[PDB]
Amino acid sequence: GFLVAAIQFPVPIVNSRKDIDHNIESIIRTLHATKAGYPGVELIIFPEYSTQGLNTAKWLSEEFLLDVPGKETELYAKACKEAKVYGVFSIMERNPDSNKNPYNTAIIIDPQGEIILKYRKLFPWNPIEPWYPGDLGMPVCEGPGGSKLAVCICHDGMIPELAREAAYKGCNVYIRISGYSTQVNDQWILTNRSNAWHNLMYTVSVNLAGYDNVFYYFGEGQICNFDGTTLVQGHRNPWEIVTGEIYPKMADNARLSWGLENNIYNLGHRGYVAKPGGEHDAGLTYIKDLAAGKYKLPWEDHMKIKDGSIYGYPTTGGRFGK
Amino acid sequence: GFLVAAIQFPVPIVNSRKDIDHNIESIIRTLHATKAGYPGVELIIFPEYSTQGLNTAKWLSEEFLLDVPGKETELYAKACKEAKVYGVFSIMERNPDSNKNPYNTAIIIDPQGEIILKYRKLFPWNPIEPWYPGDLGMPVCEGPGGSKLAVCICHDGMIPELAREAAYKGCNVYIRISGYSTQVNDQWILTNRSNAWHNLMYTVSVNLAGYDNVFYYFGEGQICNFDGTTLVQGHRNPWEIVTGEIYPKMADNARLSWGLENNIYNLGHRGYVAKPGGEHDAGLTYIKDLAAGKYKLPWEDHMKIKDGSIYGYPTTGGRFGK
Amino acid sequence: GFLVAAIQFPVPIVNSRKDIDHNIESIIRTLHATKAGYPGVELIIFPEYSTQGLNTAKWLSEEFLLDVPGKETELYAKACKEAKVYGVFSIMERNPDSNKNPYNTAIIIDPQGEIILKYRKLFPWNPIEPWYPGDLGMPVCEGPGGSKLAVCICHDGMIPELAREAAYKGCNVYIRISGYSTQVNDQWILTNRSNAWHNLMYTVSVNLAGYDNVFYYFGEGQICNFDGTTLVQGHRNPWEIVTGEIYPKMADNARLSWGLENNIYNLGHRGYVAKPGGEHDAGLTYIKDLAAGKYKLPWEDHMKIKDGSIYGYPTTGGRFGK
Amino acid sequence: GFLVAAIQFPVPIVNSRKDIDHNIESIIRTLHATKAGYPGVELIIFPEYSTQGLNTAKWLSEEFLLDVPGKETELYAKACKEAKVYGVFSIMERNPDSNKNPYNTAIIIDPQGEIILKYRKLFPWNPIEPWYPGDLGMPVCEGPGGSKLAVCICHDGMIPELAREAAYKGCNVYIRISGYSTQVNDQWILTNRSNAWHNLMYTVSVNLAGYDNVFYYFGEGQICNFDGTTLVQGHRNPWEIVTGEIYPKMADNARLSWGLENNIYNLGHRGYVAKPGGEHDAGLTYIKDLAAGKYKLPWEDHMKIKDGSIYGYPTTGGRFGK
Amino acid sequence: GFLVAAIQFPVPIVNSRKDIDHNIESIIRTLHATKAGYPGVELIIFPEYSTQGLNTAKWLSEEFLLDVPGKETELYAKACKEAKVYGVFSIMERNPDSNKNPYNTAIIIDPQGEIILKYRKLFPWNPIEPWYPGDLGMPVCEGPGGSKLAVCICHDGMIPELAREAAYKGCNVYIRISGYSTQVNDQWILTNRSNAWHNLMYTVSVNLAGYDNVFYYFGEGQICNFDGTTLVQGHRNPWEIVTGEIYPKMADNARLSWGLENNIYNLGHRGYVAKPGGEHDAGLTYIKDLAAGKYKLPWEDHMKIKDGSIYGYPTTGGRFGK
Amino acid sequence: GFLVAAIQFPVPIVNSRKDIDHNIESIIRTLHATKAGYPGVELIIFPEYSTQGLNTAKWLSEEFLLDVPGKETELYAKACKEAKVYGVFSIMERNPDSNKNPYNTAIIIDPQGEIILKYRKLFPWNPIEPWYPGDLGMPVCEGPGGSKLAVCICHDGMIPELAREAAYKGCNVYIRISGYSTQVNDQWILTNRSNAWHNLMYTVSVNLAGYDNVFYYFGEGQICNFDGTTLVQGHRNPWEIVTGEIYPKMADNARLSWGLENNIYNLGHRGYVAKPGGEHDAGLTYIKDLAAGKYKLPWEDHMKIKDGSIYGYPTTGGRFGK
Repeated sequence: GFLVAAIQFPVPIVNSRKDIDHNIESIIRTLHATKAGYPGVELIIFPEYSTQGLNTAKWLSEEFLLDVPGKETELYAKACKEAKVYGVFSIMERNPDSNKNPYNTAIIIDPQGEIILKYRKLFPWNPIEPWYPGDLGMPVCEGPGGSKLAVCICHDGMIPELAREAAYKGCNVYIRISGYSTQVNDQWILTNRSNAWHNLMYTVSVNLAGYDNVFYYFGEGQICNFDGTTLVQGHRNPWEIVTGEIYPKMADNARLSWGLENNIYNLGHRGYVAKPGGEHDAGLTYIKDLAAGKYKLPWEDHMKIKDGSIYGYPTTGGRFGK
Repeated sequence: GFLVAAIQFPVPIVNSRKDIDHNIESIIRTLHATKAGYPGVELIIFPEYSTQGLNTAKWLSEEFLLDVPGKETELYAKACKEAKVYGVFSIMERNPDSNKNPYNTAIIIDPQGEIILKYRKLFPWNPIEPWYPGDLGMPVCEGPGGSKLAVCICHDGMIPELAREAAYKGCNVYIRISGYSTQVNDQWILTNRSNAWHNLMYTVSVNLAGYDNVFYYFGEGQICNFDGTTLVQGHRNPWEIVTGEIYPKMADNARLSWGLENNIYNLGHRGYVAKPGGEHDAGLTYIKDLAAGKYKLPWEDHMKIKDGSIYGYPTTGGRFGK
Repeated sequence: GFLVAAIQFPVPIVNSRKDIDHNIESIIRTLHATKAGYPGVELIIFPEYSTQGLNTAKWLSEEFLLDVPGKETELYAKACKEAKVYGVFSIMERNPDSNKNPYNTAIIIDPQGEIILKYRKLFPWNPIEPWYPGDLGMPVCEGPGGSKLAVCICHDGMIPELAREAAYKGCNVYIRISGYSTQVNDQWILTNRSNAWHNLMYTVSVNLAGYDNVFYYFGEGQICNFDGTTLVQGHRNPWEIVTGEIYPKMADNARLSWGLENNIYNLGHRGYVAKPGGEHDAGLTYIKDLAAGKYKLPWEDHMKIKDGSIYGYPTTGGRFGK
Repeated sequence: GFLVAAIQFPVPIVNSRKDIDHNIESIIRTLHATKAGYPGVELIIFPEYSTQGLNTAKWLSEEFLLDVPGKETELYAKACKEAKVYGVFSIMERNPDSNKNPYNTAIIIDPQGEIILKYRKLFPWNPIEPWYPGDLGMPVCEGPGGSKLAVCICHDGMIPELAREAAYKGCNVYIRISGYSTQVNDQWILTNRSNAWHNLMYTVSVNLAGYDNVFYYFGEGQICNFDGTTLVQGHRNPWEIVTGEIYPKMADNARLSWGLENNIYNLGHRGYVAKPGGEHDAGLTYIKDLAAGKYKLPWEDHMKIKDGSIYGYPTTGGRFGK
Repeated sequence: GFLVAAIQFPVPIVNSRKDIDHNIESIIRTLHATKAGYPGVELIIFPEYSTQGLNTAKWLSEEFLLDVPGKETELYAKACKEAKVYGVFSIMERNPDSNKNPYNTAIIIDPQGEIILKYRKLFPWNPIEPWYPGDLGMPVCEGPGGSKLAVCICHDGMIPELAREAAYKGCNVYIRISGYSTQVNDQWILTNRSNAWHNLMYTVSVNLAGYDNVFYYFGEGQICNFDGTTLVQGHRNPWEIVTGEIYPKMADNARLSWGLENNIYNLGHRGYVAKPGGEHDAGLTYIKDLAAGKYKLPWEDHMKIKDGSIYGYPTTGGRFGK
Repeated sequence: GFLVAAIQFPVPIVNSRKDIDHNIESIIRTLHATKAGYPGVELIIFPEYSTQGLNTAKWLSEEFLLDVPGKETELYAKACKEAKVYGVFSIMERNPDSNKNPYNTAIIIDPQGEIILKYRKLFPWNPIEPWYPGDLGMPVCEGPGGSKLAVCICHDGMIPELAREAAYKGCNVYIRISGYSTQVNDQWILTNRSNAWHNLMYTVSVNLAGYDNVFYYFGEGQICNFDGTTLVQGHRNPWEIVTGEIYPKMADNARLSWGLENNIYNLGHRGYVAKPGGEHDAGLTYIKDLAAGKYKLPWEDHMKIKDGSIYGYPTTGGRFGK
């Protein structure tokens, strides 16, 4: 197995690129301090918004956007290389397409300083969020101790289909980085557990400590076992390092060995006792509709919130904010 | 609103058609007594295996199988008409195709005594259960108090895609009837909550009190709100009637009005704020595979349990256990 | 003893006087139904904003304000006389001084239909609430079963000095009516307990089920014993009636008999065992300051929120929002 | 921020001045052992009665009384200087006025070995306690990491007015030392939380492990955040060191920045939206009465426990015990 | 099944035979009211000291002692016959041997008004209680719904051997009536569970609401299943009626059918699988000693409390306290 | 006091003597790693089945059986000597009598490498277990920090008479080693607490992490105080080391000093206030029957499970498995 660490990082108010640089250096010191304090740690996870903070007046400006990769990711890579750990980082990424809004991005860097996974938030916390819908799917990569890692961001964790997709591609440790998991805290705890159980995989999840120079007790850290049991739940303190031992091969072995608990197999092989191989047609219209690009809820023509003019967003198209 | 009752029904050991008829009369008496005790109740729900019990040496025999509809469902129909309630019942159903095993079936009968929903368990609990995988999809019907009801059976409730399917078809009250959910108890409670939250719908779930003539404290009754909160959690007693008031239109209104919480809408309309209208393709390979009937986990090759041979079931198909 | 009921009343969105009259009829129907359902009940308590709702765009308009007493309170009076109960009601009250904003008012009406207590919210919830600070002090009246009742409103319950004041005037059952206490939920539960314990009195507290036509699971009902123990904690359901038996004389007897636990006596008689009779001056500067109208925190100079300007309220005084 | 430590100190039976000296040396070793084990600790807190034990047959004798300052406090000071920590100590203090009973005293010593705060219990746990009512008010001092410290003793923590007084004078970390917080344990936990929330400050509280050479599991350690959440609650073990990180400036910033949660400001500025500056008259009779030295409860002429002859104390005056 | 009720009865301070007669009438009224309120109830249980209270200055006087049977038990008998219930009552019983102290006695009266069980407290709560150790063993009687009832009193329930004895004689519902179990509350709850589990029987336990004219929230009501699970745990209210359905035959069936769980059988038949029939001698020295009347703890020589001298009781034997 | 450690040891599938040797070496490394990580630890406890695993196809074979003492115990002794700790080990012991089935054995080894306690499971978890009923009684030995140690195995902990026997012989720290304490987990937690309280002693209890190369989250570690409070409850992780400080002399002092709580003394001295010395006859038939070898339950002639032919065991006699 391996030791994982989820950092309840407190980000101060960010007003300039100068503040962004100090923030990056704070993350780096924290990474090193964590390896020093926990000599066995192999994976260190930082929360959503931890690089550039949460300044909604500036976060679409060019000063506030970074490239992935870029000079800042190289600094993170250098840190991961020196500390010899896998690290997970949150970056609001300048869209290579200058016409489009930036992405909300997560990267995993390995102990060699290589970016081995790049994920762009697939379901931007709408209507509040300006981030462009991610186009890299749900990737999975090799991690420490036999792990296959995947990451989702904030609201993404509320979508069980995304956890399934990760697992379907081999993920056995599903990471969630968040930056507003209070006031809907119960549902965050709930889905971290269900994402684990549904797919027989570990979940490791972290929330930002805070962002406003005042309150820094919004942080969360949760590790769930592949049976959905919460193995570790951090107390909520700024700078809290939530740690636990993970055994990816145990999740693998449960997937290989289990019968009654093997729901992920059952999904595509229902009733395999009565019908050799199981029924491969799950019998679900929404799956077929979603595959065909025609998912439509029966009540869609009667909805209220469907565009972001309740705070201020152009939803016809174009580019805005910069 | 409407008042729902979930019955923690105890079934004796079932050795004969005589015992099955006894269960039927006992269920009917319980139905009437519940209506008498709770004059406002509009929906009364009985657990999986409450009609025929769980005699695994006999459960595939003709003596132990019923037709749906048949004389027995007509008895249940008569009871629902007399009490003027909706009732949910479990029947192991003779397969009209004599080359296939029986189904594990649930019905909802209305206060007119008409069967308004027939559901055949899509995900038999394997490798222990020999039931043929269901072929009626996940139907939804009109229920009391503005509800759109759907029923799943036991193990079905572990599959989040199935809860999504019910919701997709309009369900705002998702019923789960269970027979031996204990020892998977934590995961049963968990998924009852996540099924509700993921889909912004109520869940109402019940487990059989027991089945072995000895222990009858396996019963469960759980009502979850559309935010995933457990509203009512039954005490575990044989014959316990777990009740709660349900407001289906409140769930409907959440679905029409909520933004960030509206995960079910977001699934099919990714980022309507940044992308015009939102993207309708996340790039989920498993959805495309499942839709196409080719869902295949990367590790299927090394799995230990892919038929019923561990329980001595034949592995080649056809009707068995007669 | 006497039986108390706290009603988790749901209020629709209120757009008109028509809707207000609807709430009034709904409250009256609920009052009668509660008496019918609980024939022994002697005190029925409705939440803050249950009469007029929480339309912040309209709540300061003449259409949305009532007189106390007026035709509407006479309707409530008639209901209490008919049901033979004490009732607690919330009314946003037109200020007779046209140069001042309306009050946030609570009344208790007796089983004779007489208003026996009128309280104007001493601590409006700022900066969001525009209500004029109350000018009737913290009154106490005779209630059922040997009780001396007092009512505070919402935010008022966060001020321990106010609970002390009610006790000081004889209160042994302290009622708190609330309208949007959620998100301050932990602190609401906490202070309901501390208000009871600090003063050796019961507390009975209720929160509105909801107010926005969508979510009605914000309701709370809490009854605390005079030792601070929560005796009854409601489930959160719209329309839930939270009930409990209260024994006011037991609190009186604790106040007369207890030694170490008698903190309320000790406050004004410090050390009667060492000093003859006890010292009546602890040297509490804030008490002397507050009494003199000069309470001033050392950090007031640097405070960010000291008027309603954040919500766009005028800062110079007088009547606004008409 | 800074690390605090609350020591669940077990005191053996104390029969002589010789025992008192051994006890002092035990406290000192514990202080040093704590700094060694927790290199970052800046504040180490010892419980009530930890210096002289709890021998109610001898505790009024001259052999058992110490001066503050005196040779024993100099030993504590020397320890705090060598370890470079702030320390909090409990001393039963000989009254400089030989006519009067001794005080129950707490001191805070800084890393320079200076006594920077001296507090005498204001509300002696009557009727059991012989200690003279304190005459030093509720002082506040500068502590580590931007803290302003204040201390109360045992029953004092049950009086919210004392927590308010500390806060009013700038306290942002309120310390409570106790020596009998079992059997009324719930109320201790409760008030540590409410004292924190009511005033937007941290509370750090400790109870003596035991005193009778037999049972040493009465110890408690509790750290509460300024929102009233218990951040750390020790398990109850003798010698248990309960630690946590405290961020005084965060409490300060909440006091500066918050609106809805700013109850301490509201107390003296009620309804400041409707009335510029708020109403400075809180409308509370007991505050005015207490300021004028005429606090009188309505039921005072009917009370039982008002003097300490239920165990044995002369309440007319004079000196006794020595 | 049968429905049981445990009454959290409050007793006033008892100063006279007049007060005792008052308690008797109050108990009888409560018995009838319980039957009226719960028409299905077949067993109604009152706490220890509910007849005579807990006046320790008077409790050994002739005025405070009753005969069993006597005129007072005949009153209780009449009530049980009229209500057609089984009732459990507590009576401090005059010892027919004038050279011995009175007994602490419990009776069960049947729906015919016959005393069918008389039990004298085997383990008086020492050193506080002066009752003569009981001499009727642990009797068992036929109760409602296939039950075999046994009663123990207060402190008795702390002795697992006594619960074993009741079971050994056939008991499947073990009743415990208590008078001041608080402050031993955790251990009372604990042993109610272990007594059930150890012996595969239900336990039904009640504690007096209070006894001192001031505090009446000491009441407890607890029903445990034969697996040790708490089925019902009362709220603490004076007059609270704690009810639950009990299925004695289910316990009987567990005892007949269970293997690994059948600890009560295993105790007397060690290893029937390896040794033919099982060994009937574990080599338990304390059992042999206790049987022989020579149970002696290795440390008895150094024990501090072995008589009632701490409470001022005489230590030489005979009748006292008259 | 002293520090104890309970090791949630994960044992892999064991197929040969070669696997047994690797397992022994794993235990030894774990012992050393534990002393290194916890320099103050004096007692390190390994769970049932940790030496030879749980291979029910091979565990009766000569290859799988060890002698006590033997070369393997000498390796454990050498480890305990080098690490200077007391260790507790589980060994399936070859019966010196070749006619009889092997024993399920636990040993305690001291810091000198001497086996100071040897216990053979007295009540073999029947009917599943082949182990011969133990013949060494319930021994007690001197341990670290003033402790008197005793051990029981798995199901033995469900028998309160065995805990009593240990205590009766001086035990003040009662150890339980288990290897299947899930699915009856509640009852394990329950009895660890009751065994402690009933006898005024500490309990320290551990369960095997797992055994099947798949699932290793069955582990448990629980330390209970002599009042029955759980002081430490481990999270369930493979390799988890559950530690706590134990103070045996405190248990001793409670046994010497306590009155109301002294149930272990009361057992053999009931009602000692009324009757000098107490009544030495406990009044219990089962105690006398058990001492005389004639323990017989009233329902014994109607039982089902009484021999192990439900899995496959010759219960007439002889030798089988090898």
